[PDB]
Amino acid sequence: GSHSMRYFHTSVSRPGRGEPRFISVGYVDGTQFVRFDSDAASPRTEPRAPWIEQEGPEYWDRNTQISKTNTQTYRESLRNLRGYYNQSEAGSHTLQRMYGCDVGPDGRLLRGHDQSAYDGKDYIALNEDLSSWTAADTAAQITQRKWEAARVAEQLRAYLEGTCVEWLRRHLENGKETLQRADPPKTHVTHHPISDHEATLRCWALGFYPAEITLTWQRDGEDQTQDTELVETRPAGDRTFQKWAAVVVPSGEEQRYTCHVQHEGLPKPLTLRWEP
Amino acid sequence: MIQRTPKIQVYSRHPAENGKSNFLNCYVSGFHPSDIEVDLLKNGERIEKVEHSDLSFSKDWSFYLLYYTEFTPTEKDEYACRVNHVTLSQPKIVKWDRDM
Amino acid sequence: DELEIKAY
Repeated sequence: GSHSMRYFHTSVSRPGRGEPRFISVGYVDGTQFVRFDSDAASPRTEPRAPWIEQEGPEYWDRNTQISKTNTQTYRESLRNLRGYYNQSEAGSHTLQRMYGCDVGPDGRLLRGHDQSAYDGKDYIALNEDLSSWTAADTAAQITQRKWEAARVAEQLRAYLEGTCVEWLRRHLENGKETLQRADPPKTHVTHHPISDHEATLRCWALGFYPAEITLTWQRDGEDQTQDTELVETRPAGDRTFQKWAAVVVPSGEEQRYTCHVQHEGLPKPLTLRWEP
Repeated sequence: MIQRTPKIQVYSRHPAENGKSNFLNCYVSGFHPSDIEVDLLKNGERIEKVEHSDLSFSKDWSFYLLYYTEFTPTEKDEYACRVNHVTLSQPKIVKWDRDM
Repeated sequence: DELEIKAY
């Protein structure tokens, strides 16, 4: 169906312990495919998925240079933001950026992204128009002015509409056997008495890709949102994901509860019950 | 600085079968800032050369990492994850429970 | 490819 390429940039200052570390990781959907770490012994853009390995040395060299330049730019930027907030040189700070493109099933651009955060709080974001910015505060307004003066939104728009989607489509083709394969969840319901009055029904989804999934409990055909415990979807380490949903039910009322599962890899949504 | 304390999940890659080699996962997420110490424990002792994923973050800017290592579960062996973060006064231990 | 970003 729909696809994204996203890069996730994290830069972290560490006063008294050298210069800020910069790491960039790149994803197509839920699959990481590259990394760059300024703390590595020899920082290089490195493959993290098998399908990207076929790219020639030109790809790795070009991206490595971009990341090496970005390392210095983020260090310069961390200095600037420290000043924008009148902060001491003693404290550690974090600058994060996420950028990239989304395309539809036809591979056409749905939208682009370029968002930044400072110390875990929204700082500045490129609007969906790819032509204007939203600055969170007067510090970020300084950045906005610099970027407006220097045509940065135009650069982002050109990148997102061009390079980003072109590379995403290329990656999707090279890794089609995995990137364009949805693996359905393997599902089951477990049961454990809590007391004489209650028991937990836990609905499991294992081995699915991508991570997007809907796992719900209904009682008597009505969603049990407030009473359901949903764990965060978690990576298995084999590309796939895991999740469970649990509800506490009165003893003997188990068959009034149904677990519902929606996922892209399923030919049809599932309805499960505890099978004693 | 508003900081965020890590969520922690400890679990296996594959369904647990006693005496069958598997992978023990500790997924830490929802935390900020990004520095964090994560240990995998076998009967209270630190497992050596545990691997981890490359630092990334979620839409809400919070960080996540997966720490993982080979293990062969048994009935007797206890596994756990020990996490330290600036938001924690002491390390938090989460035991592996093959039903979670 | 990645993008070469501008200073904040």
